[PDB]
Amino acid sequence: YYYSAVERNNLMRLSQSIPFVPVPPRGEPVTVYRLEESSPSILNNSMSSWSQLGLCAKIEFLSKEEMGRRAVKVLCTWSEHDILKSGHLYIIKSFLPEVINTWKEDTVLHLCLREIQQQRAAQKLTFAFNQMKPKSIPYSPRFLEVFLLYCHSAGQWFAVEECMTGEFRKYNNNNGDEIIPTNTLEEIMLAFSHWTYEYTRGELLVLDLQGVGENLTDPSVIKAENLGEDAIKNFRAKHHCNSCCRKLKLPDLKRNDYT
Amino acid sequence: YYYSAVERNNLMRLSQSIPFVPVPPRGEPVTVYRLEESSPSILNNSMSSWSQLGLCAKIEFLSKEEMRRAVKVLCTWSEHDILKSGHLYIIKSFLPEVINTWDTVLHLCLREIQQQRAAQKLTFAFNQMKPKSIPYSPRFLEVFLLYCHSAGQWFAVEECMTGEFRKYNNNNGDEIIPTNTLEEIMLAFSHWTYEYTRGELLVLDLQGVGENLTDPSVIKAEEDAIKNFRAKHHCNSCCRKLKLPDLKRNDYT
Ligand SMILES: [Zn+2]
Ligand SMILES: [Zn+2]
Repeated sequence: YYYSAVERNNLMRLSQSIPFVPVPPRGEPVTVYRLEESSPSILNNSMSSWSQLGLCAKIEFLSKEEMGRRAVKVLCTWSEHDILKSGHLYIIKSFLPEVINTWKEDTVLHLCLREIQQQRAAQKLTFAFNQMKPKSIPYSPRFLEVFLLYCHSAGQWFAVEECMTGEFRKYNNNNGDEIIPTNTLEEIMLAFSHWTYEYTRGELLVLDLQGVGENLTDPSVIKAENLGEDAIKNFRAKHHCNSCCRKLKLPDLKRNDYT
Repeated sequence: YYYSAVERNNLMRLSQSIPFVPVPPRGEPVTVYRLEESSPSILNNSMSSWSQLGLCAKIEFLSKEEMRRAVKVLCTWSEHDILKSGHLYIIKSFLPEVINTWDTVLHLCLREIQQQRAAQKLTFAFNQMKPKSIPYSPRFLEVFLLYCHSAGQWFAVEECMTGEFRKYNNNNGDEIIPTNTLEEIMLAFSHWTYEYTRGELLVLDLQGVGENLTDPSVIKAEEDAIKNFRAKHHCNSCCRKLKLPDLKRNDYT
């Protein structure tokens, strides 16, 4: 008994240098931080603490288009521990160097942590809203998680979000101006903003509801204490309640806060 | 209905300058390539071909000792899980003197991994034709080629073996005196590869933990080191169980 020709052959092969042609670096090196939640199981009731240890990841810089504080579309090749979806499309957002000069120094980084936080605030409301809303209401609005990202080559901080593709429309804006809903999906969205104002007892109001269907993005959270006093008012003058505001049993907006 | 103080607070603090301190990503990310097989499930009758794609894997350095100079490391994450995550792996580089004797370090590597696989293949065959009498089944680990970005260089990666490590023979016919079965089989296998390969090859430097070996030395006859083993190897009861002719004989009778 000895080694077949097949065997003898494969072994002799190894003895000599076999070819080695490594495909080149398909992508750009990046590190990403996330806003961690105490108990995510119950979003609304949870403390938001930033992460200290950044995950290494890689993203291929797809387009040369900066749509706008613009944003770029990039592809996530690999993500450490799979924070980002290794194999899906993300949006990289950032602000203008001028809207930055309008400050607080080293602005860029902060600005991003704030936007990611503002969005998390919306998410908490959303979670709370969907958590205690009559089973009559079919659609549940939702915001995707936003991550802090740090580019090395470009050397700058960005906010990253799961990029969605589909029918994108604006349900209302930080001016108080809203659209006249048609489908029920449209109604719920518009009622939600009204809701946040009630729930938070006039403390906050989520505006700029936009996105594709149920999945929302780039909202705008407003505090009563411009956008603070103004937007909160226009919205109350402008807003037109609907089927949901009824079903949610929410008091009219345009009325006296002393009765 | 309204909202509690918990949420009121969490929600409000989210609107407040929460603190952010960037710790430097721990450990370094590297690129690993492997020696693939056209039929992994039959190492002996399968062709080996290097891969072109280098999947990323993050590792954490632990040790720094030079026991070819090696180093202990822990895989924390690997793309498409090329490296078992949360597993210790060893990274060996080449002795400074051993390297300055031929871009070469990269080749010095692709060769040693190529080498171990041949041994790996030979073991698959051995374990295949092995009688029921020989229970222990020698095994070689799979080695990978990786590229450190920081240290800017290439190295080999093998899983860390736990347990008492010992060497049964070396590339010089120097072999231990079997104190138990295992050792007999380990000494035999070497003899058996020379028989199986028809004197073409000899696997020496049999070392590792238990039946799990590593870092072998494979000799090709042209054949001087092959001389020693022929003179020095003493057949044990195993060589017999495998019917391995007496190495010290005539090649033309
Ligand atoms: Zn309403
Ligand atoms: Zn023998």
